[PDB]
Amino acid sequence: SELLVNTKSGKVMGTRVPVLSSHISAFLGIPFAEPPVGNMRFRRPEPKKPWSGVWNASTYPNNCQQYVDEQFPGFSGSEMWNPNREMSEDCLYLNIWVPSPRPKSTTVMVWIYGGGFYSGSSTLDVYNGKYLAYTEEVVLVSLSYRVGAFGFLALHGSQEAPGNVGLLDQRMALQWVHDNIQFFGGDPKTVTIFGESAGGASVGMHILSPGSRDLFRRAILQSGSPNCPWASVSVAEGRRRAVELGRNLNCNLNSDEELIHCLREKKPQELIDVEWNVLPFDSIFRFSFVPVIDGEFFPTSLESMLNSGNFKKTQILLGVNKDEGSFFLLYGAPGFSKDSESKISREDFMSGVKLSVPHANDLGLDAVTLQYTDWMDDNNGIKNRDGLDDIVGDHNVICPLMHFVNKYTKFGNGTYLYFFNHRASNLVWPEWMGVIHGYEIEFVFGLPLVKELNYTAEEEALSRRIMHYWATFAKTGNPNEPHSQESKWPLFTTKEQKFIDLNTEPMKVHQRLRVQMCVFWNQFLPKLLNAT
Amino acid sequence: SELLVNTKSGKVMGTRVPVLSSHISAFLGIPFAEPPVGNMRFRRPEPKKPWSGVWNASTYPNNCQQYVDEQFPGFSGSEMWNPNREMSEDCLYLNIWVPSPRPKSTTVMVWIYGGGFYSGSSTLDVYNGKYLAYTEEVVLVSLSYRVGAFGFLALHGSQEAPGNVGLLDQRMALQWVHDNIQFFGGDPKTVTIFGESAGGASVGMHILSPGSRDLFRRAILQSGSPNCPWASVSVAEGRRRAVELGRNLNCNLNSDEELIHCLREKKPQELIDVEWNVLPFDSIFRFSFVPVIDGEFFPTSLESMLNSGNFKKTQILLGVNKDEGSFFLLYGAPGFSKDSESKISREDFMSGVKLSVPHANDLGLDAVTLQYTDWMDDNNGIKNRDGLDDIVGDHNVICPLMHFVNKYTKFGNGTYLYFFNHRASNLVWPEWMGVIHGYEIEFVFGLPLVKELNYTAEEEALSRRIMHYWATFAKTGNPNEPHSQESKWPLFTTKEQKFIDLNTEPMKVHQRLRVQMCVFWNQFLPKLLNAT
Ligand SMILES: *[C@@H]1O[C@H](CO)[C@@H](O)[C@H](O)[C@H]1NC(C)=O
Ligand SMILES: *[C@@H]1O[C@H](CO)[C@@H](O)[C@H](O)[C@H]1NC(C)=O
Ligand SMILES: *[C@@H]1O[C@H](CO)[C@@H](O)[C@H](O)[C@H]1NC(C)=O
Ligand SMILES: *[C@@H]1O[C@H](CO)[C@@H](O)[C@H](O)[C@H]1NC(C)=O
Ligand SMILES: *[P@](=O)(OCC)N(C)C
Ligand SMILES: *[P@](=O)(OCC)N(C)C
Repeated sequence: SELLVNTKSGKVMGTRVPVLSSHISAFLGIPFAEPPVGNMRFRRPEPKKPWSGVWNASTYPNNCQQYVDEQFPGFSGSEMWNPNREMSEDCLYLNIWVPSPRPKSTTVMVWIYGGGFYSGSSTLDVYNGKYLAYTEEVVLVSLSYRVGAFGFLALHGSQEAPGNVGLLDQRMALQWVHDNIQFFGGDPKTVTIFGESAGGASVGMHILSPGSRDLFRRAILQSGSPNCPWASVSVAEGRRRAVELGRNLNCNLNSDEELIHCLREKKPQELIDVEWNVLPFDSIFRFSFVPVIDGEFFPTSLESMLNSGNFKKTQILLGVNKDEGSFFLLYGAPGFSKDSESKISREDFMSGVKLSVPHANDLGLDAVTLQYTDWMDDNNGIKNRDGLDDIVGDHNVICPLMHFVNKYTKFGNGTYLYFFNHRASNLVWPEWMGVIHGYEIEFVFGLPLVKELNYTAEEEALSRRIMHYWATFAKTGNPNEPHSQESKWPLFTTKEQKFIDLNTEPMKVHQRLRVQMCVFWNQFLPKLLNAT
Repeated sequence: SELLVNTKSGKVMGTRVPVLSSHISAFLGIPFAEPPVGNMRFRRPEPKKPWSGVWNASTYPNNCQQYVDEQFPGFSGSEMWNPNREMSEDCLYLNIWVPSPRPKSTTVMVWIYGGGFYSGSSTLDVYNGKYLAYTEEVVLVSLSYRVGAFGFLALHGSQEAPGNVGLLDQRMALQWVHDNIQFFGGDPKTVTIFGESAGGASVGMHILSPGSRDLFRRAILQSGSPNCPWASVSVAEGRRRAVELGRNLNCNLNSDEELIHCLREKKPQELIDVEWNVLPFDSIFRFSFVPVIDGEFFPTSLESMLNSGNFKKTQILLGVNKDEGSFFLLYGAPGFSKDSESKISREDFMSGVKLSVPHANDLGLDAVTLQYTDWMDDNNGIKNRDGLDDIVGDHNVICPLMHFVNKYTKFGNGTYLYFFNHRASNLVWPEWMGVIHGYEIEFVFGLPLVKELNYTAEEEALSRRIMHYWATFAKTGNPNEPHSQESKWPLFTTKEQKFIDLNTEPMKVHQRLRVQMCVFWNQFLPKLLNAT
């Protein structure tokens, strides 16, 4: 039967799922690791012991233990990102959508969810791989990985809680895909990893980490890159947060062994309840437990790896959304609310600047403020609002990515860059938030093709164009069809810095994505803070 | 006779001069001080001893000893600013144009020439007061003052060369006008001083200096303000330059008395020949011998005087030209030449940035470069040229003036601000230099009314409008006619920061003259240099 697949770990039985008047196969909740529970909490993942009998792969697995957004109870705009299955520490599972009839050896895409390394689920409605797998004839995998303290508590030098284990979870899923996807009709040597936000940064981190490079062919990064200021901490800072966590739970702090032991007796929600108290600054766009630059997973600093070409050399496709900042300003910054226009006073602008660049001294904040203020009109609340939006997105997403782009391209084999600036017509978040980060995912996963979801015709066209770009790139390393028309997505190069925008209008090519602001963020402001 | 005036210093006989098909009286080369020659070189001026008989005031006096521009021999664009009379240390004279028949008690305007405190002449063709005096029925005075080492060699604590004596020359001329202008039909209590460039800065310095305030009613400043970075040095820096000068002339440097004595035995041209070797930095827009903040003429620093309201409170009218920077880039910066378009490479841009901000460290130069570079297009030689033009003008003229404007207005009785951006149709300097500083003077002195000078009709209109603004302001403290139409030059205020532009188009009102760049120059860059 087409729903039964013998893998090196044992047999699995999937389920036929309907999709757009046809059907395909889905194998849901396949374990790729031992449950990281009990004395294995905080440990590196172990491979799943093989099983006899048939593993029932017909339903979604649990989601990992995580903070749950209750800012807007009942609001679909926020609820659509919360876990939709029971949370559990037993959560290391993957899901596979397979064209029907089963391919013999086709392109494979593996999805890595975002969520600030503190949240995320493989089972969200908007991550349903059936439309992509069916439309583009790819084998679609989504993995899972521990988040929060469970994934990234870092007590460096200890083997019980070394850090980065959520990243090692991702790699174990990629190892399982490498070893077994051939039995689902996938080509293990044509695997594209792709992810958004912290998943985009995760993708970039596997490009860098030597122990991950050989497990995939090429990479797509959306709204995230490994060098983002929120995506890693030093070994000393990871240590400090781990101790501060045990201090919040009245733990014995006399040794790593005492500390880790206390944290493993706590119920998961006790860890989640205090996770946010360990941050060093009053800040936005910063998360407690994130990857650590440990000298093992990352051999040296990200910047010297980027400078020296110490990373996988392949093709990449990556890009950003227009309004990366609005979500985190909405949730953490004074003056912004969901039900108003969020016109920002000059005082609230300055508070926002302080929260957005928490490591800066006063001279640095003056520089950021000068850079983003229209001094002909400094009390325009629209401009103050949009100015803060740009500050948060430039600093945390766009300019880190553009730095990564420019360093990668010197050594890589092909870079394609996009700027997604279409705002979906059925968006429930207020207009002032614009093209909100994560809201290209639904176009990538093909949701506008489902008519009951009330997208425009042009949005359906845009989704089909994006899905065909991502899948053609996965298959060939180039998002363009060889011998079709449609104006070509140009290669990003060191001299042109060409990119396209993605929206419902006929595509245009531009150059030097936000170069003016990113010279400020990537070159000037670091030198200023270094001097003061 | 109308050409004979008995003054408190003795009788003077002037000359009838023709002007635009009529005539007026001119009294040229009236001495207001003893010749500052011999052992009086570098000394404070002494008042002119009265004379018997009639002083022949029918011809222009000598000009003061000064550096003479030979960069473009024969070129009228430069030659029109050089001395047109014999140079001599015997040069403290003034000139008066008087309407005919002689007024009984009319508005008085006193002109102070610019020239970087190192040059200038009261007798230039473009300073001919007959058109203004005749057209606006004012009594027009132009004074003179020592420049160069002769005017500003500063050995503080010495009474033989205390500094600022060129400024004291100006004040002695103003004292003479105060005491005697009534006999020429002038109203001594309605005197307006006005000057361009270093003369504008001179005007501002008399506003500040307590010993000058009572000698005039109101003030006009063109393209200069007392706080300009080139317009003053500290007492220690003035001392260092004075010693460096004597060192260039093999002077005994064991004491102030030995040093001053050696400098007084040198012929004037020996001083001029080495004057430029004493500058501390490789720089543009900096001059060797300039006013010194001495604790007497200026009681404390200019900035604390401005902050505390320690200055004359009256009405002022002031403004700038659009392209303040081009002259000094032409003369001192690599890549600029008179006969080409002066498209600037990125290397020459950076050299220019270094010359323009000589006191800055590398972080500061990076800030200036970032601020003025279009990073979408950083190899456009037009933009690099115009960018450097703006750097030089913003830093040296516009943003100092705007700082002065904003500090003065908090305490003054009326501020009018202008932006002169008409380029004269008969300008011989190349197009890339734009609206060059000093080239509003000819409109102020009414030269477009002389038909043989080949101005357009509209330029003649513009000159008449400007002359009527300056003279109405001098008479009343407001450049607008009470009960005429013509859209009104608005008052500059702390909240609007309204100004007008002056050109041949129907005037427009704007707000916040170059506020974005001047927040950089006046607030950010000082705090950055202070921190590094
Ligand atoms: C697989 O598990 C689901 C979970 O309830 C169950 O409903 C389904 O019948 C199972 N299928 C089997 C055991 O074949
Ligand atoms: C990709 O690699 C091949 C061979 O390694 C090379 O011929 C080709 O030019 C590369 N493409 C780019 C864009 O570097
Ligand atoms: C005034 O001086 C000039 C200078 O040469 C002379 O030509 C003129 O005749 C003199 N007028 C007198 C002395 O009345
Ligand atoms: C000028 O001064 C007078 C009285 O000193 C005052 O009534 C008037 O308002 C002042 N004008 C301005 C613009 O300050
Ligand atoms: P991403 O993972 O999405 C926010 C939850 N972010 C850039 C951290
Ligand atoms: P100004 O006096 O004119 C240049 C000779 N300048 C701003 C110093």
